[PDB]
Amino acid sequence: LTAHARIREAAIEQFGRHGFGVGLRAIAEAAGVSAALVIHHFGSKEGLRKACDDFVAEEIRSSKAAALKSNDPTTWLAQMAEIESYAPLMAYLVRSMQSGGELAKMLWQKMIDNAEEYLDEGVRAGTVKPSRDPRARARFLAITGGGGFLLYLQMHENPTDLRAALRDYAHDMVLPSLEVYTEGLLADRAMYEAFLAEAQQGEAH
Amino acid sequence: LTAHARIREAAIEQFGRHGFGVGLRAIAEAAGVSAALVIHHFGSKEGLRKACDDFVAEEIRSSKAAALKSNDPTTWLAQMAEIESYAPLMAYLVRSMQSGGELAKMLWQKMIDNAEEYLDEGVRAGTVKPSRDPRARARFLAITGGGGFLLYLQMHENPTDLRAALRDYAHDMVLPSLEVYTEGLLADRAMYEAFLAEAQQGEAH
Repeated sequence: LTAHARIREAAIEQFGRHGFGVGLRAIAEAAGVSAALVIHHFGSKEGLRKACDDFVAEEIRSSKAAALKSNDPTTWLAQMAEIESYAPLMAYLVRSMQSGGELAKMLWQKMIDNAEEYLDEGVRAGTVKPSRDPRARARFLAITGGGGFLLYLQMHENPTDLRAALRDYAHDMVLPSLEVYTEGLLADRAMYEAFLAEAQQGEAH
Repeated sequence: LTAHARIREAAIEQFGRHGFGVGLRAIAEAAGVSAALVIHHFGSKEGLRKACDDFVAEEIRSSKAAALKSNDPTTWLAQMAEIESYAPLMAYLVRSMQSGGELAKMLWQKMIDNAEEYLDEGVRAGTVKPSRDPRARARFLAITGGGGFLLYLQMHENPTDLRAALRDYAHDMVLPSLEVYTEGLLADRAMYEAFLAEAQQGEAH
């Protein structure tokens, strides 16, 4: 019960730090239990990777949806306090794209589905504007939002002190994002109108 | 004169397709000239990489600034027609982050500076809203915008048919981006206000 979780916590730290070829012996050890107990809980190395994948998607879906269902900003500020505590996750999350094995591709797909889900939750709660194509919107925001942070750390000073990186992202990125996501960027619907027209005619014939 | 350019064109295609360990012999050959002529124009393999870096930054700065200085949308639609023609560039551009040698880090930094420059140009032209921190805004938009597309191709069906990928990005991404950049995303300045306050007090003491 707490046993499942301690093992899962451990694997995320190990897959984060040392990658996937890491020792299940080290995993059991970090966890502080037998290698056998680990196999009973997760079946294979694969079964453990997915159990970590699944969990990562859920920890951020539950975190985003929380921030989006409340129009109480103190829950956001509080949330941004603990930003450094997501380092163990993110670490794992980056190994996933690097080790871009289809097990990884199946994750971003689930995270995308999770983005649609909670953006809609927030639309319903009134924190986020409704969209003309929420599915597309979710996709766009996940690719850029996520691919954004990925790029942020490759170019960071210390690409492994995820705690630092996350702090520096919060400093660097939070404010201008909120600006663009609250005010927009373009000055009029000029270009939006244009492209829409080019596509509604494209749909017509 | 056209000689400099034909060599530079060739290196971009070769560094794009086969990476940086590629043969300067192959470069000269693709270009259709002697290996010696190539060395006269570019000095070293390094001097040629920077001459390609420089050029890539400029081809998109001149392309973005063009779209931003005009409030004529036909120049955008026309620009999005030729989207597949940027494949040779982008290809090179992705090798750059992969081969994340500091020669690459010095490029994203220049591209960022170029983003500030032409976002401001567009602010001046009235196509883009002024910002509270244009520098931060430029950064954010470049990290996400670029890191976005990078992520887009890793997860694409055929991560090497850059012509296809660019077509699919235009299809997938263009419309929801314009939506978010024209309408914004958040429903009120609630969260913007909150964070600003948390930072203007932080600046105070």
